[PDB]
Amino acid sequence: RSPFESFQWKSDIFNCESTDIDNFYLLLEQEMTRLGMVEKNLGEVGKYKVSLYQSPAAKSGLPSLLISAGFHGEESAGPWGLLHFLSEASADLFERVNLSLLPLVNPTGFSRGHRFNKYGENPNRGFVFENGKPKANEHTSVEGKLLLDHAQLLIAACRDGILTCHEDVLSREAYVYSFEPSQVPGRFSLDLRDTLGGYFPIAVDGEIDACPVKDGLIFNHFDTSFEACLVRSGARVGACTETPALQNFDQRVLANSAAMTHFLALCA
Ligand SMILES: [Zn+2]
Repeated sequence: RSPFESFQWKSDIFNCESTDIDNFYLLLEQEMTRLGMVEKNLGEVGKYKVSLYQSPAAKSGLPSLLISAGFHGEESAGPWGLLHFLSEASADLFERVNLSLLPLVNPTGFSRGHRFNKYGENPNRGFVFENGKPKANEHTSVEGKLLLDHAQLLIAACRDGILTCHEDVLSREAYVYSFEPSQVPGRFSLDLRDTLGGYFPIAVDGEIDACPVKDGLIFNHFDTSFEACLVRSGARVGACTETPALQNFDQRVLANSAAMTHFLALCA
């Protein structure tokens, strides 16, 4: 499917269109302000800021975990899923974890309902790991460059876990890419897979790219994506969940919220 094809859904959970970025930010601000989270602006893309939000007064006894969403503008259940999750959270959460968020990496694609940003770039690629260091290549987008410029901040934010919430518009079946320092998947991988399995049928088999999925899982597959790069940079575990964008939008929002919840429980 074309990376400029526009996808839009109605959510009765939020009573709005999935591309309603103005409403998205209004609720995001309210939830961030209620939680006491600190904004760290990384830069701008087409008039929108791309910001990292962080829980205040991080403690070294707690794990530092990063949840990111909205690298691809048509995968809007990720960002709205994050809003859902936050609406159900209290500042008490920050006693269990040092949470950092990238709630919407690709705002220009998100307001248009399409995968690429409005400049025809793919914000989720071009993160190469060379000479023991994260680096850009010719595919790194404006957003990726902003993320790479803050590589040290982001590695620190996700040393104990990186979850990125994606969606697959070509799929009716859920699946998850995971990274664990093991030849075989463990509870981390299997629990996320099962959480999605509670909302959707699972990608029992096939291949996404040259990558085989078995029982909803793609394990330790390294590419030039933000997640793989951060895991190579030192993120102890990583997961990129894929909810199926051919299913009901609010189910995806709830699935994305459940996965974030489970991710935090598994890593805390
Ligand atoms: Zn994606």
